[PDB]
Amino acid sequence: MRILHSMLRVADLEAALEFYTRALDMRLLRRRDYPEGRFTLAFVGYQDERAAAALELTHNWDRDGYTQGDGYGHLAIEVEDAAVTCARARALGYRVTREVIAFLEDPDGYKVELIQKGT
Amino acid sequence: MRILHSMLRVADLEAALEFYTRALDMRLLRRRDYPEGRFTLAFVGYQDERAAAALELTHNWDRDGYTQGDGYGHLAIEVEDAAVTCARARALGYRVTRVIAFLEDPDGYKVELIQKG
Ligand SMILES: [Zn+2]
Ligand SMILES: [Zn+2]
Repeated sequence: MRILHSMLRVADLEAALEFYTRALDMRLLRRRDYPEGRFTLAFVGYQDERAAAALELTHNWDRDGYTQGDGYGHLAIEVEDAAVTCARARALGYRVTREVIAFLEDPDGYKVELIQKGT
Repeated sequence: MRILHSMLRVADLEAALEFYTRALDMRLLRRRDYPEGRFTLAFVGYQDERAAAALELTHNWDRDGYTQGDGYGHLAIEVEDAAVTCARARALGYRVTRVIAFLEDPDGYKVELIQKG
C-alpha cells in the first residue's frame, strides 16, 4: 500500500495552479473537466503518480470559496533551501506565515510546511 | 523536491491510530509528546519518511474535537484489493461511505481507496 494524494478544494483552479507551479516548482500531472458533475480536477506534483504522492486540486463550478475549519493542518514539502523558497514566494506576493522550517499559504489559505532537505 | 506528509488534527489520538494501523495497515512511524505546547503528534505510513509520504496526526491536549470545513477533501491510498480493505474496515466497525471506495476515519476525515492498477 502507499499514499497516493491529499485532495483540497480551491476557489480558483488557475490561481491555485499558478501558486503550486511558480512558488513550489510542481508540474501538472493530469487535468480533467467533468461537466456532468460541474467540477474540474488537477493533479500536481514532482514525480509521476505511479512513483510518488501528489496533490489533487478540485474546483466545484457552483462554488466561489470554502469553509476551512481547524481540523486540516498542512501539506509538508521537502525543499533544497527554505529561505530561497520563502523569498521567491514573498517576491511573487504570496503570504509567508512564518520564516530549517518555514510556512507558506496558498491562495485559498491552505498552509504549506517547507522542510529543508536534510532535517 | 517531494511531498513529505499531510497533517490532520484528531480529537482522540488513540482512536485515530487504531483506525490507521488496523483498518489501513499503516505503521506508527513515530510519536512524540510536547508538554511545552500541550500537544502530541504521531506519524503513520507505509514506508519510512525518507522514502515516501506519511500522514501526521496531531492532538491538542486542550481540545475535544475540531471544526471540520468543506475545503479539505480526502486522503487517497493505493490498495491491493479495495473490496477486501473495505470489508475489513467494516468488520472493525468503521463506516464505508458513498475500482474506488470511501472510508471515514474516527474524526470523519474521508479516505479514498484506489485499487492498484
Ligand atoms: Zn508537518
Ligand atoms: Zn482523490
